Amino acid sequence: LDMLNVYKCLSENISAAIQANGEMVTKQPLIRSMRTVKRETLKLISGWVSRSNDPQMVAENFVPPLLDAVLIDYQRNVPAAREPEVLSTMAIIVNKLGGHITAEIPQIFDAVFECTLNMINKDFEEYPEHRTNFFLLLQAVNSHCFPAFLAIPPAQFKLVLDSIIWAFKHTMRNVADTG
Amino acid sequence: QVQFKLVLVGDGGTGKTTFVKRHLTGEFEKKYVATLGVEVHPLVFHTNRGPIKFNVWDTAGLEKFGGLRDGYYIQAQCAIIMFDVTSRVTYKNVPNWHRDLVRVCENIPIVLCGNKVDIKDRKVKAKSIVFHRKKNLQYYDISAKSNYNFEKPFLWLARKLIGDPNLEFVAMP
Amino acid sequence: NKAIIASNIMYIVGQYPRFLRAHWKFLKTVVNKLFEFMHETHDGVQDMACDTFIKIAQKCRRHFVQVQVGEVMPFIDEILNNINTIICDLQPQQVHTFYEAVGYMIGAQTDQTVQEHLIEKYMLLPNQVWDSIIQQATKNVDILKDPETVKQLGSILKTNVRACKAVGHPFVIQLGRIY
Ligand SMILES: Nc1nc2c(ncn2[C@@H]2O[C@H](COP(=O)(O)OP(=O)(O)OP(=O)(O)O)[C@@H](O)[C@H]2O)c(=O)[nH]1
Ligand SMILES: [Mg+2]
Repeated sequence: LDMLNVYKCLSENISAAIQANGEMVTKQPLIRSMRTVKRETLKLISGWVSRSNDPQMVAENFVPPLLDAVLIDYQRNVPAAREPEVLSTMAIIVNKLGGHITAEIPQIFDAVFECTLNMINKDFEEYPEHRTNFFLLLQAVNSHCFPAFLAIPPAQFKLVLDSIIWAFKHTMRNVADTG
Repeated sequence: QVQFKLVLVGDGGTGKTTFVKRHLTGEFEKKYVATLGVEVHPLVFHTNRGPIKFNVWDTAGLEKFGGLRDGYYIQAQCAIIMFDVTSRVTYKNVPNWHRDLVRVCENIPIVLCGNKVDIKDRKVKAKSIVFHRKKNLQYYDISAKSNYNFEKPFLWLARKLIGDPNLEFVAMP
Repeated sequence: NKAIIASNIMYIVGQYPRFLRAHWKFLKTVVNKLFEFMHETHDGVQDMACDTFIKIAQKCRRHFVQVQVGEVMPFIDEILNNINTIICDLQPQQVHTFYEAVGYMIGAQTDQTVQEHLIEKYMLLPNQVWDSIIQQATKNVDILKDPETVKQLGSILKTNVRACKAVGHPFVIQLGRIY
């Protein structure tokens, strides 16, 4: 719990710094250091759920605090400050928890989906990592939580499928293939 | 300290541009912005036998951004074919690139580079990379993302062009 | 008799958010019924209808700010574009309880940009009175001594206090505008 608090403290410290002085700030000691606490925090979270062996207990205790701490934080971050590893970290947990998380896709996809989509829908170049990861995530949900794609409204579903079209139109081999 | 013309070729996303940038700036480009036609880039290495300059003709891999394709190669003095170990397709087309190139340059020191070794899930096992053998090309495993065997291709070409099997990079002012 | 029964029905439906959160159409039907009961002149009905509505909003806050199946726009919008036609017959205190209820819905929209627009319109009605009283005070400060205008400044503030209790930090955009 505390670890999530500090993660969020740093995540909000970084985004502000960027919002106040542009991407450039990322390129200096303190920020790069704060990025590290975030990234290792994510490694730890995903690194454990992977080797965990009690899906439900994991979905009912270690997942909900992720929502406000890491997801809605990723949402509120300025585009330049959002952590790509947040998406891939989440992708891994979907692969593991599967059906036990199918009911949280609504809550999750809200935060990350649309907001991330708007970062990668202008061209095919900017925010590479965000492209790659985002679709590892979308792949995972579709793969182990398909029922979710039915719960949501036709308007949202469409937005999802057309996102896939968008994937396989990429010139980055990996992104287009995942699509 | 004379120079040489180095033509760099391969499929798209192969990492041709990214490879070149690393050398001059030291930075690593994460984005994929396809090269239109060509982009001559002068590179300099300092050896024990005086400075050496490569005019890198970073050409395009994509078919619609081709350019004066075979037209760029003329007057070349060495080349580098590059493929991506994460995509077999880019290794199966290597023969096509070596083709166009030698039909323009009959005898020039060439190097074959398998880029992207850093990515753990490698789809092109070393066991398969044998094309250089019968065509008498040099080969290396490289990564623009980790500087792995970073300077091998250039060090080797230098050995050949300066006719010295003992040339060594030193980075002396 | 009908009012005593209707209240109990409304009490029961108020105690089972789990059921409301799974059945939007019902939730929708309930909320609208409450909006109708809000012009009921029979004793207590209006207090009943408000209590239930704030209750429900608190417990179902997310369903009002996210688009449901069968809709093309978040329910809040219909509610906000109609605040006056709904609360026109309510008493002062009930109007505050109503504003607090919508405040909770606003607090669900975690997306910065949209929450800000929601907030601006949420406080638009009260703001008019404020802005009005303020410009006149910048011509004659003897107006802030006027019994009626002081009665309004009280109620406006009282409304501002409830909205803040529910909206939370993001409400800063409002406080700053009048601080
Ligand atoms: N993981 C990893 N990625 C790499 C490596 N080298 C290049 N890339 C990525 O692969 C893509 C290759 O981009 P470019 O260098 O422009 O490829 P290119 O050969 O110039 O493509 P064209 O100009 O169209 O012929 C970029 O997104 C790089 O970030 C590598 O060694 N490891
Ligand atoms: Mg290029």
